[PDB]
Amino acid sequence: EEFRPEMLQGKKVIVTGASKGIGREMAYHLSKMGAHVVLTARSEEGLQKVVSRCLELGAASAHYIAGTMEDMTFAEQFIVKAGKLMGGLDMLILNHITQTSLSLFHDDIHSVRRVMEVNFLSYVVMSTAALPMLKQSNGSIAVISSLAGKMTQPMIAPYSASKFALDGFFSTIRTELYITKVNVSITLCVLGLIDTETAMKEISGIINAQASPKEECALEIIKGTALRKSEVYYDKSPLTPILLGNPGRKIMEFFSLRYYNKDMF
Amino acid sequence: EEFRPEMLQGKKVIVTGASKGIGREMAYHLSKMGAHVVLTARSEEGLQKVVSRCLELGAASAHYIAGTMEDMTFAEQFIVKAGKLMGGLDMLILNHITQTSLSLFHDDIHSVRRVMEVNFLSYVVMSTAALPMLKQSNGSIAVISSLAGKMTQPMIAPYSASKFALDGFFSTIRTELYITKVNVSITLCVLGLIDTETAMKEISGIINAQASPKEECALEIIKGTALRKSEVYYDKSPLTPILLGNPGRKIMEFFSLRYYNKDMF
Ligand SMILES: NC(=O)c1ccc[n+]([C@@H]2O[C@H](COP(=O)([O-])OP(=O)(O)OC[C@H]3O[C@@H](n4cnc5c(N)ncnc54)[C@H](OP(=O)(O)O)[C@@H]3O)[C@@H](O)[C@H]2O)c1
Ligand SMILES: NC(=O)c1ccc[n+]([C@@H]2O[C@H](COP(=O)([O-])OP(=O)(O)OC[C@H]3O[C@@H](n4cnc5c(N)ncnc54)[C@H](OP(=O)(O)O)[C@@H]3O)[C@@H](O)[C@H]2O)c1
Ligand SMILES: O=C(C[C@]1(c2ccccc2)[C@H]2C[C@H]3C[C@@H]1C[C@@H](C2)[C@@H]3O)N1CC(O)C1
Ligand SMILES: O=C(C[C@]1(c2ccccc2)[C@H]2C[C@H]3C[C@@H]1C[C@@H](C2)[C@@H]3O)N1CC(O)C1
Repeated sequence: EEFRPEMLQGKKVIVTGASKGIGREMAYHLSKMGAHVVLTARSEEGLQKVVSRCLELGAASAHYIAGTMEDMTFAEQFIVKAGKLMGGLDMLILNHITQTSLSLFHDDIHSVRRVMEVNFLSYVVMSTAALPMLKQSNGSIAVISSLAGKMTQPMIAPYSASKFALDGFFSTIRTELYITKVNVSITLCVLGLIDTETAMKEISGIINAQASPKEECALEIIKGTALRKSEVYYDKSPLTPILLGNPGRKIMEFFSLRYYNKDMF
Repeated sequence: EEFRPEMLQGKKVIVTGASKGIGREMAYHLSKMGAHVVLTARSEEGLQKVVSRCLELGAASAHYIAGTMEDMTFAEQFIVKAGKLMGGLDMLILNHITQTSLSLFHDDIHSVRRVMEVNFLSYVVMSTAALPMLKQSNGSIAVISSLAGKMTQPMIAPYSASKFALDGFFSTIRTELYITKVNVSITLCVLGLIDTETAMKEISGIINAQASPKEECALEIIKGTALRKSEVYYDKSPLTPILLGNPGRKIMEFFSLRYYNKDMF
């Protein structure tokens, strides 16, 4: 199937980490598509600014809920308030991440605990809290990851862990949903370097690599999620999907089901 | 290069989850090899029994420290007491896991936090706490994972997440160690279905597949770790390493280093 921006006309969509970066570019894109949007981040001020440009762009409705995804209760509550506000949920975009600086891992157990709580746990809390509305609407989940969630690079050990943890968790859910004949899709978005101000500031004096436009990235995420693709690759190199694709895993995963007692699902 | 049991004669080795299963079989194997051993699990009684058979088998010294790896302070303290007790550390075997039952994921969030703390966080705490002794001894770390830490299967979503999180974290550490010319090796052990009573009980009425011997598994883990192999695959099928090997990732990981400022190391 080929994408049409009409696929998101009047659809109820949640976007995390929407104050800046890819989250913001996705909000703007959904707006132009005529969708109902609910945004989140910590900065109330930041959210207000994008929520204003959202309606200005063509959003069917635009609202925001400020808060920290470090707090699991907020993550669960944000989903319910947003579900009420839009009268259901069609697409859930899981984008937010806690601050990460590129440094060779020395210690800081609490930094690693924060990373897994924000980057990983909140995503499971939020997806669990959203799954009934998504079940009704036969909707989707966009799980934002990176190349570092499919492969290893130095100076991002806790970050890689959180992104790998998502792959394990959500790919399992995706299979479970499929085998229990539930039409809710899970789209894992594997991204390369994106030209967001935050990344550029963080790689300055460490990584040489060329970034990709945040506008084209955001659109590709929405496109793939709506087109109900299991995984979406967006990087400067055209070999990234061939190299990171893991067909062997796909084969292995398929035959695993053969050993299961069919009564289980 | 080929393995010789003399490679572990007089070596100071830590084993987690040593009261039963693969942990226990590894303790016994190290004992027969003439190594100094320190074991852990929650059951004081269980540990005593294996620590007795350990000396009886030929262990250079055998000690135990009971406790829950759910407690991050214990995890770091266990490593220091054990380091004192053996007068250093050569090999650190990270084996323990919190209880997991095969069920399609619903809403047990506190159980996911539990799985991530035990199965993943304690491993990072313990490896961080052990790394200086390992740096001095030019030693190794054995990170016990499964096929489910390289690929996806239904009914083990939080478990897969924790095992994928280890892959991301430790493979990063391995690269960091290598680039900073530190001779401490990280061996990720990817295992298939093993003859442990615990596994056998958990798959009953869900998975009908052939298990592998816990004795040959444990030995293969010690063998690979000592031979300083990056990853060790142990499963009934001989195609499991070709299928789960991910050469594309290996390629990608190498070229990533090209974009880094070498002086940062
Ligand atoms: N940028 C890249 O080059 C790149 C590359 C590959 C993959 N990715 C993935 O793309 C996604 C988006 O990245 P980005 O470039 O948009 O990054 P970004 O500019 O740093 O955006 C992060 C967003 O999350 C919010 N946030 C941060 N901490 C939070 C917390 N504690 N609770 C709630 N919200 C929080 C931020 O707002 P507040 O600070 O106001 O809270 C912001 O809106 C991430 O999942 C990232 O892993 C990015
Ligand atoms: N068995 C298989 O078929 C299989 C297959 C693939 C991979 N693996 C991997 O192999 C490793 C060993 O598995 P196994 O078969 O030996 O399992 P097992 O028989 O269940 O052993 C688990 C061990 O961890 C200890 N433990 C459990 N909860 C703990 C906690 N809260 N704090 C500290 N220690 C705790 C247990 O002792 P206490 O209960 O007394 O605390 C026991 O000694 C695991 O990492 C597993 O992922 C196993
Ligand atoms: O995931 C990202 C982008 C980031 C990064 C940038 C270079 C190297 C590792 C991580 C940026 C810096 C940190 C970690 C992570 C996420 C964001 C932006 C965070 O601020 N990449 C690019 C690579 O291909 C996968
Ligand atoms: O990791 C394991 C063994 C276990 C399992 C058993 C079948 C399916 C999934 C998980 C056993 C049951 C649970 C989860 C996990 C670890 C142990 C033993 C735990 O008690 N496998 C075998 C597969 O190839 C990877």
